[PDB]
Amino acid sequence: PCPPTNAERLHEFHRAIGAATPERPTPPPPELLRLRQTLLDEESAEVRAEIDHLLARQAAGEALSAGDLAPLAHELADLLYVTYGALDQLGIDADAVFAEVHRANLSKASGKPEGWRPADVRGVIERLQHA
Amino acid sequence: PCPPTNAERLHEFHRAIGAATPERPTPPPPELLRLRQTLLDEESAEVRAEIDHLLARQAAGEALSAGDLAPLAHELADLLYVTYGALDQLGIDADAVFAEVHRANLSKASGPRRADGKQLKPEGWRPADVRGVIERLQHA
Ligand SMILES: O=c1ccn([C@H]2C[C@H](O)[C@@H](COP(=O)(O)NP(=O)(O)OP(=O)(O)O)O2)c(=O)[nH]1
Ligand SMILES: [Mg+2]
Ligand SMILES: [Mg+2]
Ligand SMILES: [Mg+2]
Repeated sequence: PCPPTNAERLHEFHRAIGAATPERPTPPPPELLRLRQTLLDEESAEVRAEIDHLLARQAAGEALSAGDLAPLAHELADLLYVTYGALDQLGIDADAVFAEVHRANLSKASGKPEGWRPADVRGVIERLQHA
Repeated sequence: PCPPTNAERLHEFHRAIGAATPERPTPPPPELLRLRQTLLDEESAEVRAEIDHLLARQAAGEALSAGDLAPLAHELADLLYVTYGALDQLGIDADAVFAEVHRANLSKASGPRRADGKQLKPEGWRPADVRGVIERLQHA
């Protein structure tokens, strides 16, 4: 009926490979955070490589097609994957946090407007521990 | 009637700031590539800073509560925001690309693990075909 969100996809992935994936916000052991840092560094370095390749081809006068974006699109999705993966392994619903960051950002795009409240992610962590 | 995805939220944001973005994959100018990279680096460094700080408190012997995770969760959401931001400015359906990367990643389940926990690829694993997703999106 409705496809899963990318965050729920990460929960399915971690369940399938036997990786920790708690239901509610859970303080992690150091080994988890180190790995999440390592995955983030690997995939952001691959994103950077594809942007450089595209910049170099443009500098040599190449006319990029839509097909030429496939490697960059692949790596930006890998970055999403490891970014969602960090939140999932922390037991933190990424959609709930994103929805609050988006509400703040979108709200700030009016006028910094009157009564603008920044993102309250701590309050999101609280509401997530009671559901 | 399916609720909005986070990729669809970025299209709403870019529209609301009048920088509205293409609906189909669209090669970008160089300045747009360099701008997205800057935003990636800035939020990546903010995420790296929060990870280092939680690791430093744990190393120091301090016990994290769930509420201690909010600065890191916040920066991880920011990094999603500018990563989805880049795909939207390229006219590329992030959800369509992600679904194909996800399919490829589920097939890794029988493979070994690296010492640090990273899932590695089983024998005969086949990569995602994101070129196929771009071609699909481009000819919609
Ligand atoms: O433990 C893992 C392993 C992989 N992944 C996902 C993230 C990303 O979608 C992809 C990255 O895994 P690899 O680094 O093994 N493959 P990649 O496509 O990045 O090729 P390479 O790293 O060799 O350039 O698999 C996880 O989420 N957790
Ligand atoms: Mg990799
Ligand atoms: Mg990659
Ligand atoms: Mg930030």
